[PDB]
Amino acid sequence: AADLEDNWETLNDNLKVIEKCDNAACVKDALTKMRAAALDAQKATPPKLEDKSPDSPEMKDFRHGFDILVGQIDDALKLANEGKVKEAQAAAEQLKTTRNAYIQKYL
Repeated sequence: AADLEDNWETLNDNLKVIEKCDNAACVKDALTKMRAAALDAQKATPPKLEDKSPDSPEMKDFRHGFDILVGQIDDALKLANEGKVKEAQAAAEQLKTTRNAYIQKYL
C-alpha cells in the first residue's frame, strides 16, 4: 500500500539522519517524523496480511511491534529533549531490532 510504503521509508530514512546528527534538534526533528510516520503505519494492513483477519495473530503481532516502536521513539524523544544527543542516538538504534523481527517480515 502506497501510504504504508511512504511511512516505512520515512521511518528508515530518518534513522540514518539520527546517526549522523551533530546536535539535539537534529535528533529530535528526525524522531518527530519517525513518530508521525509510525502513527500512520500502525493503522495500515501490510500487503502480506491483506487477506488475514484484523484479530489474526499476525495483525496482533504487527500492531504490537508498532506499539514497541512508538514506545522506543518516545524514550529517545525524552532523551533528545534533555539534550542528550548520544543517549538519544543509542535509544534510536534500539528500533532496528524491533523493525526486523516484528514489522519488516510483513512488508
